[PDB]
Amino acid sequence: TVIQEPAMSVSPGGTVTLTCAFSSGSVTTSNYPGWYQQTPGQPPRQVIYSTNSRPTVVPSRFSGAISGNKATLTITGAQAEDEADYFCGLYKNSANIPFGGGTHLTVLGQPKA
Amino acid sequence: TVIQEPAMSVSPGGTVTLTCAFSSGSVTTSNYPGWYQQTPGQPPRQVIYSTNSRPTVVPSRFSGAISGNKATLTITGAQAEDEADYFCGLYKNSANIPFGGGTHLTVL
Amino acid sequence: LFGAIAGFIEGGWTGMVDGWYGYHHQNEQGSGYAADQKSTQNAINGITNKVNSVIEKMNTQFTAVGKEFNKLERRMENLNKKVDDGFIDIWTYNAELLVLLENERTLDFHDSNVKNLYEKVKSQLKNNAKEIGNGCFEFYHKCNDECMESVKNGTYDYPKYSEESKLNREK
Amino acid sequence: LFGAIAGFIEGGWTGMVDGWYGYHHQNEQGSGYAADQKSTQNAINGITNKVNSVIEKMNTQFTAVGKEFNKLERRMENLNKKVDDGFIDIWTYNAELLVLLENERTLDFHDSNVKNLYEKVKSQLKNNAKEIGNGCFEFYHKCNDECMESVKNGTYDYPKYSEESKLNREK
Amino acid sequence: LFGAIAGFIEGGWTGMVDGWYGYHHQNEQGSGYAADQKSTQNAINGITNKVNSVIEKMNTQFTAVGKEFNKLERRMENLNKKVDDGFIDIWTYNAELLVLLENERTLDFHDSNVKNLYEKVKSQLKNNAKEIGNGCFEFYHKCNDECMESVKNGTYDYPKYSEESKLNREK
Amino acid sequence: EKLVESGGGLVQSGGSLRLSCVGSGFDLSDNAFTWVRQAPGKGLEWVATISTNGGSTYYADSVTGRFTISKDNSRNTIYLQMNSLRTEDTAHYYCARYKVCHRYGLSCYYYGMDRWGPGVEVVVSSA
Amino acid sequence: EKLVESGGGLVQSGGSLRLSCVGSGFDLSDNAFTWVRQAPGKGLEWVATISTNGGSTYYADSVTGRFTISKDNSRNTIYLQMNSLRTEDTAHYYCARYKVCHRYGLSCYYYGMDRWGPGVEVVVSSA
Amino acid sequence: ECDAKCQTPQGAINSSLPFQNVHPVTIGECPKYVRSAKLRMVTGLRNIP
Amino acid sequence: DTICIGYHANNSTDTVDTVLEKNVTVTHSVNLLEDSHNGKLCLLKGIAPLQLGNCSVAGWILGNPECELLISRESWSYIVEKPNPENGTCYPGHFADYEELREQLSSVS
Repeated sequence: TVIQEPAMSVSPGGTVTLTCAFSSGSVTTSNYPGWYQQTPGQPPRQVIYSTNSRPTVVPSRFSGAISGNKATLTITGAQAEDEADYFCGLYKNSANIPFGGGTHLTVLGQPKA
Repeated sequence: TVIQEPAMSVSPGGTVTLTCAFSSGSVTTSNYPGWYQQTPGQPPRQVIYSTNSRPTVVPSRFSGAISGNKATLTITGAQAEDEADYFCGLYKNSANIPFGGGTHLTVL
Repeated sequence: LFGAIAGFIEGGWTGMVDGWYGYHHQNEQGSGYAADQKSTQNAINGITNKVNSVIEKMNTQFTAVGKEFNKLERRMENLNKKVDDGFIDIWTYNAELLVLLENERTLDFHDSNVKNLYEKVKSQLKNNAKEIGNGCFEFYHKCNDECMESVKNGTYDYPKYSEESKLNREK
Repeated sequence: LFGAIAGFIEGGWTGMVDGWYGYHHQNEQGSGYAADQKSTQNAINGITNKVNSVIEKMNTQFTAVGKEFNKLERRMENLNKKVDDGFIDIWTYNAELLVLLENERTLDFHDSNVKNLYEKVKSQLKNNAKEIGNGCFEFYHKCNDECMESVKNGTYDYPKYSEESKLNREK
Repeated sequence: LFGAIAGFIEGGWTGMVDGWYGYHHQNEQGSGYAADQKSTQNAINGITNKVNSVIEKMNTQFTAVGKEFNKLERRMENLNKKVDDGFIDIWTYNAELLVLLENERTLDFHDSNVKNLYEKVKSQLKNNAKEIGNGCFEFYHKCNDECMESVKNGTYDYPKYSEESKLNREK
Repeated sequence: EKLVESGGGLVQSGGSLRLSCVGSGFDLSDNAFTWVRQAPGKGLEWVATISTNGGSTYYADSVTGRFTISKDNSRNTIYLQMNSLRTEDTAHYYCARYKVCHRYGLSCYYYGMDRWGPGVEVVVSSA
Repeated sequence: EKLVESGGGLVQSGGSLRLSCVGSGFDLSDNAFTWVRQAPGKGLEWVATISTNGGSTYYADSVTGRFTISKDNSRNTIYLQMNSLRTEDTAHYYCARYKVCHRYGLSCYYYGMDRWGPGVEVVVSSA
Repeated sequence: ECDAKCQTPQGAINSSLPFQNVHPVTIGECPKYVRSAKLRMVTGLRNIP
Repeated sequence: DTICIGYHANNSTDTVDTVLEKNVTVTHSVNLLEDSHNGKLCLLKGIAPLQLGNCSVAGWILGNPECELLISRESWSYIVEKPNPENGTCYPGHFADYEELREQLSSVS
């Protein structure tokens, strides 16, 4: 199964990384790690398809790569519109794409309490 | 089945040859012929392993060959301590190595 | 040649387009296709490896085929072409004779992939199903979508349907 | 290797001379041989195509192997002899290994043809006949020349002889 | 691919070290391994012949690769380099693809051997044994060491055990 | 190119629903589709998928035998007929379109889903 | 490097015996052993063999089901348990070690027996 | 202003493929020339619709 | 209730040759042979060729008067010429080791 981190935070203009790994294996380029962004009330959007390929519409702050047998999504200069849930979809020899639990990236705009 | 010669004799210092053959086939290097020497009251000793290979301890008088689709053991200069029964063990595709009847070399 | 393609399965299926090998089930609930993903992916990996082995195992070096010789050195020239043509001949005899063989091999490979797929389900259904020809089976009991999903997955649970199948078969 | 030739069919038949694969049948009317024309023709076509592929893929150009050099150019003679020796070595190795592999492929092809014939007749007869070895089937009923002609042709009519077979099988 | 190795027989046996293909019997007297010596020996002979054919078929002639040319003969340094590079490329490609294909052939050969052994024991036991999966059998009667030795040897003597097998099977 | 989902709501246990998704901006005859669900307090879970021509159909092992995904090309609609619903079926359902991949003449499921839908909240209960 | 045999003697018909061979000078863990008998007035006959690990065991067609050869690596011993003895089992028994060969990762028996033991005389008289 | 690996007297051969039949005379890392008109390797299976 | 095992077919008309049968229609194929070219000269190893225009190697290296439009080049991968150059050696004569010089000047660092 796919394991992600429950929640992470980043200050505006800061670079952050999100990880995606298998419970009992390694993630290679043949797993085609896709990254989907989901904001509340709106359809999920494919931020990344394949290891690093990015759609035109998606801003270029989002890049991805396989590092240490783990898929990674890097957001350099996180703006305020990148506060969403990020899901990692891997390919395992079937149309059944296993999804991660989800990572809630919180772009900090208030002092911590 | 392996067929040898019930008994043969040789005078001291004379060369002798012992033969070993299959009942219904030919003996080749793929059969890995082996020659064992059995003196009464003592364990048998592998005089020759493979067609011609010989252990270091074994005297140099013993030599092995394949001739006329038959395995042959030659003793050049048979001494009085070579008076034993000689057995031919061949390899037939399995762990069941067939043994010959045995040749009793009587040094006169 | 294993006798499964153009053998006891005469023709292919145009409706099953998302795989190379698959199942076609028919129930009271409904009929449908389902491509076998695992075997298709393994075959795709194998074919890709074969294509890449043929393509990327030819690494050459920077050479400049072509030389200039005047009238006074014809032997020189006649040697050069004897090299060039020679190399061409070898390659023209290898590549042409290479592809052919692998083509045959590939057409065997897919056949095996079908045949094993037919055998596996056989060993799963046993006497619970009857071979009706055309390389497929008719059940002696009532299989719902769960039964056929289990057959495709690889876990049929033979004992559970054994008694009803026996009752219906002994007729 | 498929296990038919030098397998569960140990020996060949000298009386069957008009084909490579065939049938031997025994009735009350009489015994006889009958070669399978379709499979034999397909095998002949494949073998002819393989031999033609090996032979007619070698298309060479008009060449004159052999040069003359004086003693003042020994490098020239040595280079020419290196070219000739390299071509001879490449061709000898390639041809010998290629024949070696194609012989095995052809023998496996014939074995596959025989095993497919056996499997076809086995699937056709089902439990109306029992396998006895040597690629032979003993019928559970009375097959005249029509029955075994239907078996050879490919249309056995299993139900028609079914019930009688059962009466003779549960004996 | 014949579907035996990594097919319906998932794993190998570390405890059977004196052969490639064997049997594992479990009785009231005890359990043990026994390698099939005949099939293993035939496979070893085939593999030895394959290796020897690859190795002992490169018959080369005495040559000296390497020539010295001054700056006034650059076309010939280039032609010599062309000949050398061409031969190196040909041999690299041929050797690599050759080993790549024979590896597949050897794996298929071992798979065929295992599959043929399984088919032989299956056809020998007929309906006196049940296919319990994992590519092996469970008897419907009590087999002592003589029965298993007979199965391995090749003479099972089915009608000796048919009646008790029928009694225990129709339960 | 947008997908709009509809047809879900509050249904009693053991009932049935028919979720529908309409795609505007493209043709369904050459794309493969899927229905995915997010349970409350859980991650995204695959539910069903349908191939490019509608011939092939795959279902999750938990909903097999009760869900039926179909395609109507004339209306440009994808239907998920859900029958014999249980309490575990409470979720937010998304209809997604697989990205076009072609491996050796076959349609793919490699790259994932490019166009998703807003989602429809389906809730069941026995109160 | 010598093998010493023991445990033989006079036994009644239908009885049992446990012949034992102890090897001094080597470890049995990497050697395959065998028991071979010589009948009075006949040649040597292979009785049983055990492989290097001990998993594989082979018996002659005449002594199958009645003989069991086992290995004890801790005590460096080779045991031949003979049961249901008959008058045809009277012989001089030898324990021998196969010469070490390795063909393609396997342990063969091509080269024959390199070390032998003096042997033990076993006699089975009905009366 | 391209960047090719092989050049022929009619144009460049941008090839990852192992064989070519454009021109025997070439400059650079180039596929081997063959006197063949069609060398297609089957990836799928037989078409029997 | 039946479950049937089959394989894949499509509308492809591609044909391949096989050692046993010729002209076998297959669902997909890959070309191992390139039959097309760019139709234009392009750089090799990142270094452009030295274009000579209407001149030859002899005329360019001797400095033919009508060979002045040539720009200075410090390195070229190869040389491009016209099948029959016309502005070569203006004064008639023999150029010794012309082919050797052409081979030496093919590429310079």
